[PDB]
Amino acid sequence: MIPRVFIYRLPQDDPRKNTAIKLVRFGFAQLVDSIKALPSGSIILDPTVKTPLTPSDRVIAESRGLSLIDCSWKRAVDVHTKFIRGKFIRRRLPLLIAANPTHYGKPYILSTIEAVAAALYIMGFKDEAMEVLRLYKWGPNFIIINQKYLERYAAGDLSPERELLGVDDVDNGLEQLMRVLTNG
Ligand SMILES: C[Se@@+](CC[C@H](N)C(=O)O)C[C@H]1O[C@@H](n2cnc3c(N)ncnc32)[C@H](O)[C@@H]1O
Repeated sequence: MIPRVFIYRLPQDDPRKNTAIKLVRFGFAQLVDSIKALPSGSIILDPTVKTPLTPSDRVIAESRGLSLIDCSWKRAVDVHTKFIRGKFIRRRLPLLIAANPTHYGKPYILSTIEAVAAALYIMGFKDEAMEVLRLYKWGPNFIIINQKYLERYAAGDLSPERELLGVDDVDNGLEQLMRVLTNG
């Protein structure tokens, strides 16, 4: 049974190409009208923090829910750093490769729907993750190209990250991947 997913969306991009709108349209998640309306004590996905999501976070997702902010990647750092404090259990995703047509093959920077599916998979909701990904023709391939990493991540093993990113200093590497989008 899929955990309850809640999304606050910054209405910036055109919604016909936004993956969060599609999640909501099919009932995998529900939109809320503000960040304050997101459930307190829930897991919130947050690419700006250094603490990776682990399988044991499942217990929180089941009981409080899973929250996300949908915005442009150009605004993502500013939004997450300035508007969510204390209210949530903030977790980045472990390092994964994007499968969407825009950023295919590139690390860490995922679409909202890929992030939701990754979170679900890691927390043991593999069937739900696939149901979500099947909303796009390229969706299931996200698990395929990340299969070896996801298997370790779902088993609580984060050792793939340094080899995949190719740096010991993962923190700096992640900060730079996002800096590229912030400044471009
Ligand atoms: C900035 Se949003 C851009 C949406 C895109 N135009 C689309 O239509 O799907 C992607 C959101 O997905 C989650 N997310 C993505 N990657 C990660 C990550 N690596 N760690 C943690 N969370 C991640 C964050 O909630 C993001 O805010």
